[PDB]
Order: sequence, then structure tokens, then C-alpha cells
Amino acid sequence: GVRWTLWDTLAFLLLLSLLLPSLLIMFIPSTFKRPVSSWKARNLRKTLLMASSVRLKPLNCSRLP
Amino acid sequence: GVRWTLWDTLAFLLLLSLLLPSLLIMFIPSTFKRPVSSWKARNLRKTLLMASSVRLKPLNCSRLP
Amino acid sequence: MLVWLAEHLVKYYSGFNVFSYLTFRAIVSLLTALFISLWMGPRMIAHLQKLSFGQVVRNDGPESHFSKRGTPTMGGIMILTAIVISVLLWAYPSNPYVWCVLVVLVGYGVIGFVDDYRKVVRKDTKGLIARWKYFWMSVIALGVAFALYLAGKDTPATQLVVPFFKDVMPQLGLFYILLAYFVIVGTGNAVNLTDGLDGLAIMPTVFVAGGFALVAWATGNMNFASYLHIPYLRHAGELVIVCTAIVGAGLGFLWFNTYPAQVFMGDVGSLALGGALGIIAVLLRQEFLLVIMGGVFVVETLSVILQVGSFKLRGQRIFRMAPIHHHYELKGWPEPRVIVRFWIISLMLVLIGLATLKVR
Amino acid sequence: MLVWLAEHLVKYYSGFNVFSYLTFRAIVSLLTALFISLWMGPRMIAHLQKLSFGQVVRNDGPESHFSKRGTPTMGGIMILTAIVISVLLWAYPSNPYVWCVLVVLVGYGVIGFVDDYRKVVRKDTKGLIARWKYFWMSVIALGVAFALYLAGKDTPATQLVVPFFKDVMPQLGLFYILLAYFVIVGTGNAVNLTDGLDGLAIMPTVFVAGGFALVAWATGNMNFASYLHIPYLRHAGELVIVCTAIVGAGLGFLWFNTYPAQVFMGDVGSLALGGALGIIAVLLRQEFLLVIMGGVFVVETLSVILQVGSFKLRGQRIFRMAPIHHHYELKGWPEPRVIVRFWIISLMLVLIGLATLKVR
Amino acid sequence: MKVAKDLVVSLAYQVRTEDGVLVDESPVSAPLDYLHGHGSLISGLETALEGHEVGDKFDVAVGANDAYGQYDENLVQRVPKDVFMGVDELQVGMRFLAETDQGPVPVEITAVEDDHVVVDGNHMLAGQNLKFNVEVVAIREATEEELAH
Amino acid sequence: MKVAKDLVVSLAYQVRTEDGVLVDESPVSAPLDYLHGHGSLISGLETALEGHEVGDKFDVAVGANDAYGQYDENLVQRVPKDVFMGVDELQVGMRFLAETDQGPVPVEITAVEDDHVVVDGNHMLAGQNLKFNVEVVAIREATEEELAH
Repeated sequence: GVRWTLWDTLAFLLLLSLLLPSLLIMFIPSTFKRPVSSWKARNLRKTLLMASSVRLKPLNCSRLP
Repeated sequence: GVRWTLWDTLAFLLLLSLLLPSLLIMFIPSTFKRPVSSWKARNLRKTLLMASSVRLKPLNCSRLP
Repeated sequence: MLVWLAEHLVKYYSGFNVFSYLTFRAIVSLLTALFISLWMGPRMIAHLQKLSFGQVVRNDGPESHFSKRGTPTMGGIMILTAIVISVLLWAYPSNPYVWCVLVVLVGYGVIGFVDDYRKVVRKDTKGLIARWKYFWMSVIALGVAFALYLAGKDTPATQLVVPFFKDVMPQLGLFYILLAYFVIVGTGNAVNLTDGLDGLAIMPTVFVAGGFALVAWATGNMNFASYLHIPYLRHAGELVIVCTAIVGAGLGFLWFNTYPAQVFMGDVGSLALGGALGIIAVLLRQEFLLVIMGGVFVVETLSVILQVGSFKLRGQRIFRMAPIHHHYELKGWPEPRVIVRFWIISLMLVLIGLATLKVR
Repeated sequence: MLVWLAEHLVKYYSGFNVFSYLTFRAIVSLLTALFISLWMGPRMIAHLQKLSFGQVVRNDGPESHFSKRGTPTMGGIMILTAIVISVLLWAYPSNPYVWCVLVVLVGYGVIGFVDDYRKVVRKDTKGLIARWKYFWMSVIALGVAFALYLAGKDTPATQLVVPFFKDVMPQLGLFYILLAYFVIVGTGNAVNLTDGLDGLAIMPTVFVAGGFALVAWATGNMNFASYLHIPYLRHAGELVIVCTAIVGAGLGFLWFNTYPAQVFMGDVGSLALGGALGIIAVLLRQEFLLVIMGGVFVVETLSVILQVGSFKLRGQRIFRMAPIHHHYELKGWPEPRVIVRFWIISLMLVLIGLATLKVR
Repeated sequence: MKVAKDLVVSLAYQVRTEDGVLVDESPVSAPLDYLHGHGSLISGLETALEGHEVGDKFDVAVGANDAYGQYDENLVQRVPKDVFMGVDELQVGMRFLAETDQGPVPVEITAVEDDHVVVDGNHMLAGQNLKFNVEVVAIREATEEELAH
Repeated sequence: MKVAKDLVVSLAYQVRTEDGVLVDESPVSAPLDYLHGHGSLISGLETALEGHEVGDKFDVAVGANDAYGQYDENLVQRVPKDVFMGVDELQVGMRFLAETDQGPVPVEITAVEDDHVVVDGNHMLAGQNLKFNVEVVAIREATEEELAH
């Protein structure tokens, strides 16, 4: 048959609506899936975060025995 | 009281022998607990790479397209 | 197949009778999947590099020791074939549910394979055309769901469970097909988003596979099925074997797939694992448990949908990027930290779902 | 407290009955540990940073974020407080076993704190003489072991279990004290030795805690005890709550201790977790199970002793250092990669340890 | 001869912003060359130039999205002063290149601080509509080096 | 009074290599103070000086194993010139200080390239055999500041 009680319909609709976002990704053009400009922003983030201000300073003298 | 069969003492010794390394840090000299020759070199290798992670360079370009 | 050969050799040596017990089969399947993945890894990565890039390469820092230049993006073959071999060796081949899971896994794996190959050799900007990819996904999912429904017509196999209510459990009839479509394809496409953070997709996948193994073990026994109040599917006894095989394959891939990944999983592995998880959640009446346990997948899909909805209606951005883990990445969290935080979240939700099924 | 308060309040409201069941208590223990950890952080991060660096330093945007500089080393206080709070709230005070675990954990955390505090507030490393730590560790361990021995003798409570075989099982006398001492102190040492990498030690601790939680659940029931042929220690039932709280605290800490860790575990957390694992493996007749499940710690310390003995006797070095993690760190594996390597190894070992109970 | 893929298009054009301010011009005496069908040219301009004969004079209106991506608040972002190289002191309007996994990405300075600087990667015309008055001076086949670049 | 743990040693030493070339010398008129029981110095000198009275003259042979350690090829690495400052043009033989998390370690330039340089972080005496002629001028207890340092 078909789900009868209001609880049945509510549960089925809730589960479908929770699986709905993963299946409406089908209709999203790839451009909106990952804009190229924002990808360049993430690449900038990776490079900048890789940057470290530690930078070799000169040494007065070496250690002694 | 005390154990009776060979397998009993065999099992107990196997258990103790496996835990003996875990308890031989008891008597491990401090000079050898943390090596020095390579440890210095190791942190120095990491720090060396961390200093040379990235560099930001100037540009001189023109309008598009 | 070896279990059949164990039934054959038991008559000559009683020792082989140990191969019949479920626990030994599960543990040995896990170990064999891990060992085959480990054996294949170093050869597969080098071979893929030759295909994808120059024949001779070697890691150098920081441009490739801590960065991901020159890393192949076709490593999902490891997961696919490890799962296939472990299941087909240590799982009963006469059970139709194992065959169903394997066929779904293989179909999604081949789709991912052709997509990755289009991207790596022909360098097409669109890669595999969306229409063909999705058409094949849909044909596979709909055929499998139709076969399962025909098998389970007017039979508890077509019922729907609810995490916190026991008495509500309708018979979906033809809507079983729609539900199978939604869970299989949705999780197949949701695991695709999760691949973009250097192992964010191998887990939850592993923890979810373990939870599904436990559920199938409980589901496959009359006493446990009655105590937990789950529909009883006799063939669930072998679904646990496939779940342990998936755990083994995922851990074997994570062997080499940690920051910095020696190989990206790609579609060949992501689609394979997502389809496997969705199909497992179909044969086991555990769609809600997949939803709860796989919170990262559903959250990333909801995040992309919500970001495009914002772009359409408001024009603002709810999250800096469509995948929410990438939004955290932009916030400042480094990849090694976001990946493990999402692993924490996935494990927490897996335990929460297991407890919820415990209580119902 | 809450368990007793709920028991008293049942008649006022019947909804309090839910708090009595074991599964719910364990689940809320895990959730409460995680909540306490995520609530102390990041507030505790800033408070402790002011102590160690004299000021709450910032990442200063995309500045160096993957260095040991700028990270406090007092992270274990969160673990200690979370475990204590969760146990006190969701465990029965009456059982002496929970009190033994709690006293061991608190004592070991204090011994680690007296070392770490002097490490910070003093420039040179010898602020605390290791002998103080070492002696008080031994004293608390011996006291607990002697108390457990006297609590029961000639009874299953003092019977070590052989992991694979079941017929071979001795009844221990005063040697039980030596076994408990060895297990607890070695586990504490190894967990302390494993904290060299921020995320290396906590996750294996979580895995062993979960394994011991499952074993205690099996240990605390006559039916399950006679099914698995493991001694039935009645007081061991509440140890499930302690193990689940440990798992939750470890997850909450690793939420912040992941590479690049915002704070290091330090002596406090490492010693406390090691002592908790040791006392759990002593109360449960599962010392060999601690060796198998916690194989990462044992192998690390074995490598340490092997390297030092090789230096002492011969000129060749078997490893590049005493620990394995550094040895692979120079083999070409970066820090987060090797952290996940050890995580996978620990997961496989804990699964094998859970499996070996069924071969009895 | 008409524009086709793999062919170099010498471009002489006069471009005005959305507000109507000239940015600059490309004289017919020295047209600028650009590949076709590779994405180097602006998407709207590249589509417009498809199939046009040599010497065709036309005006094409390209929106902000069509020309480039909309203004991104993620692209603009901070960075310490220490990271920079090749410049002793940062002034607003400077341009720098950050070499990245994905590829080269230009950036420009928009504000400065004593021990801090905020860096912007957005193009000057990223968030502005563009109108192009383009004339195709000549068309020729792309060289191997040009295709490689 | 003899040498003991946590005692400062005023050292006047004459050290020579196995080849027979001097590297440094501390005269008796200005002994160099050092801590004891810490191991920061050469292990051989530290161990030999143990239990020696004040003013005693002795000679001890020091090997590579007894020294800071053997030579390791990982300490010599090519690194760009941007990772130096404080020099108008990176010169050959200059010494630099890597501010490692463990502590200060030296980095010395072995060669210079156009945009890069070759440096080595290993100690000068690493992998060498040495002979120490030493004399304990005086002995005193280490101060709190000295112990902290």
C-alpha cells in the first residue's frame, strides 16, 4: 500500500527533504559549484599562510667547546 | 599461592617482558633519553624549510585584455 | 570463495572449520583488505604518476614535501579493487545482497574512472559530461532499486525505520525505489564534495562503515533484530562482511592519503565509496542512520545548496565558500586541523546514531 | 551526583528514570566530556597563553602557524577536569573501582603538573628533579595496587587473563602488586613518551579507552562474562562510564590538539591518561589486552630502549632516534602524516585486541 | 579569413568602464595579440570575437559577471609586512605576485600599516561592467611557443 | 676543592687537532668560565675534567664519537639568498643564526650563488679528533642566573 498516518508522511517527507540537498546539487552548473575567483582566493590563503616571518638573522660567533 | 604449571610462569614472563621496556625508562640515562646530535639537526632541518616556505615578489604588468 | 573452499577442505581438516564463524571472516576480510591496499599502494602511486606526469619524480620541499604538486588523482582504484577482492574472497558469493553492493560499487567506480581519465589525459575543462555521468548513475541506481523492490514486494525489506519511534514503520511499496534513488545518488554525490581536503572523505566513510557493520550484525540475527526492533533480513549477515571490507579499504587508502596526500582519491574512489554506503543503507533499513551518521556529507551538500540559494535570492554569502569545510579553511583553520575536526564530528555522530538505534 | 539525584527525583518526575540505564549514562558522559572540553577551549587557551608567554599572542593573520613557537604546553588540565567532572556526574560514587581510577588519574595529573609548571616558570629544564615525579608515581601506583590486592585475593579479582588461550590462567598472590605497578607505571611512561607529537598520543588513548569500555561492559555482566570466559568483577560495570568519559575528553582535546596544535598535552594530560589506562587494565584482568590494544605505546618505548641499548653496547644506531615517530619523521614522512599513520596502526591493533577476546 | 580556435587575434580596441571612463586604447598601428578558445581573453569578449571577420567593427556590452567574477571579499585579505620581498617599503597601489599550487595570482596593495598591510587580489574591473569597442586588425595561426605559454 | 656538579670551572686550555693545527687557546691569565654537569660543551672535556683538583695539568684525547657527533650531510643545504639579511651582498664564510624552536643553532655560508647560497649548520669540530691540554685555574659555585642560562 501507501504510507497512511500523518506521522508516516511527515517522517518520509522529512527524510526526503534531508536527502534533498544532496540531489539538488545535480542542477547546479559547475561555475556556481566552485567559482574560479574564490578558488584563487583559497590559493592566496594557502600561500600566505605558508608564509612565515622567521627569517635568518646574522650570528655574532659560533659556539665554543 | 604461587603459580604451578610451566605455562603459567611462561605467560607471566611474557607479560612482564613486554611491559619491561615500558618500565625501562625507569633506569634510562638522561643524556641518552633525548639524543642531541640528530635532534639539533632535526629541528634545524624543519626550521630551515619553514624559513624558505614562500616569498612574495613585486609585479610590473599592464591592463587587460 | 575461500569460505566455499573452507567448506570443501573442512572434510579433510577440521581446522578449516574456523573459517565459517562470522567474527573470523569479518576480521580476516578487514586485515586482507588492509594488506592488499598496502601492497598495491606504492606501486599504484608510482604507476599513476607515470601516467599523469613525468616518468621520474621525487618529493622535494617545500614545493612538494608540504605541497601537493605532482600528486595523482586516480587512487580510488585502490579502494574499489581492495573492496572487490576482499568481499569476493571472504564473503559468500551466493548471497544476492553482496552482489548488489558490489555491482553498485563497481558501476560508480567505473563512472569515476572515466571521469578522472577524461580529466587527466584529455584535460577537458568539463571533464565527463554531466548528462552522461548522471544518466549512468541514475540507470544503475534505479535498476538496483527496482530489483530490490521486486525482491521485497510486500515484505519487511521495503519498510522505513525512524530513529526515535518504533511503532511507526510504513510499507513504502513503489516509493522504496524513490528512496533508494535518493539515498544512493545523494550520498554518491555528497562524498564527491568531501574529497577536497586530503582525506576528509575516507572518514566519516570508515566510521560509518563500522557502524553499518554493527547494525548488519545485529540486523542479521533474529534475537538481535527482535531486541533492537529492526526489520529482519537474513542476508544482512554478509553485509557486515562488506562493511568491514570497506573499513579495511578506507584505512588502507588513508595509509597513503594523509596531509600531504600521495594520491587524491578522485571520483573513481569517492563515487565508489558513496554508492557503497548508500546501497548498504538501502539493503539495511537504515536510511535515517546513514543520515545521522553521515553528517559531514549531508552538511556539505546542504552548504552548497544554501550558498547557491543565497547567491540567487540575497546575493550575499552565508558561508565564504560552498563546501563548509572550505569555509572553515578560509576562516583560517589549516587543512590538517579541519580534516581532523570533521573526523571528530563524524565519530561523534556515528556514536550518537548507534545510541539512538539502541533506544529507538 | 546526578545519578543519585535522578534516583531520588524519579518519584517526583518519572522522566528521570531514563538517566539510570547504562547506555544513556555512557552517551551523556561522552557528550559532557566533549562539551566541557569545547567550553574550556578556546577560553583556556588564552588564559594559559598569558601564563607561558606572558601575553596572549595571536596568529597575526596568515603568519607562521605550523611551528612549536606560540603554543602553550598545559593542555592536559582540560582532560583532567573533563574526566573528573564526567565521572563524578555520571558514575556511581559507591563503587571503589571508579574511585581508584579517579585517584590514579588525579594523582598522575598532579605529578605532571608539578613538572610542567616548573618547566614554564623556570628557564632551565631541571626545575623539577625527575626523581620527585618518579618516586611519587611509584608511590601512588603501589598504594593503589596493594589496596586492590587486599580488596580481594583467591578470587577472580586477582586472576590475570591470557589473551588468546583461556585454559592457562593463574591465581596471583603478592605478584599482583608487581603486575599492577608495572602496567600502570609503564603505561604512564609510554603515554608521556608518545606526546612528542601533539596529536600522536591522544587518539590511541581514545581507541584503547573505547576498547576497555566495551570489555568492561562485557566484564560487568554475568551472562557476558560467562560467554567470553572473562572474570566477573561486579564493580567493573561503572568503568564503562569512566572509559567513555576518557574517550570524550580525548576527542575534545584532539579537537584543539590537532596539528598544528593550539596547545600541547604536556606531562599532566599524558601521565593522567596513561595512569587511567593502566588502572583500567589492572581492574579489568586485561593486562595483555592493554599490551595489544596499546601496542603503539609499547612499540615506541621498545624502540627507545633498543636505540639506547644499541648506543650503550655497540656503535651502530638501529633507529635515527629513540622514538619511532621521529625515526619516520626523517624517513620522509611529515608530522601530520605520521600522526595519522600511528592512528591507523592503533585502530587496527585495538580491533585485533577486541577480536582476540572471542578466541577464548 | 575569420576568427577560429588556435588562431592569434590582433586586437585594436577602445574600452570604457560601466561609469563610462576610458581605461586605455590599443592603436591599430600596434594591435595586441591574444589566443582564441583558451580562456586567456575575457569570456564575454572571447565569445563575441567568435566567427568575426578581419576588420569587423562592433560594440559588445559585457556585464560584471560575464567579464570577470563579482567582487570577492574573500580575495581581499591581510598579510604581515615581513612576508614581502623586493620592496623596501610598501605604498598603496603596488602590485605583487604570489606563486601558488594552482598557479600565478597577482595581488595589489590597497592599505598599509606601520607593521601590517592588507592585500587585495581583485582586479580593477572585477566588479564593474565593461563595454568593448573592438576591431580585428588581423588573424594568424598561433605558434607552438604561444600555445605552450 | 675538586670539580663537582653545579660548580663553575675557570678553564685555561690548549686544544689541538689530530692533524696538528691550533683552533683556539684560553690563556691562564683569563680562564673561560663554564658550567659543569650540563653537557653543553664537548663530552670528552666535560667527563675528563670531572674529579680533577684545581691547578692540575693533564692531556686528554677527544674523538668524534666523544665530540658533538659525526658529520651529517643533511646539515649542508642550498637555500636562497632571500633567507639572509644584515649583509649588503651575501659573502662567502659568513655565519648566521637559525632561531630554532629547540634553541639557537649556527648556520654558516660555504659558498655563494647569484640568487642562492650554500650553507652548513654543522659544528666546526664535528667529525674531528682533538687533543685537549687543560688546567683548572679556579673553582666556584654556579650562580642562579648562570644555572638558568
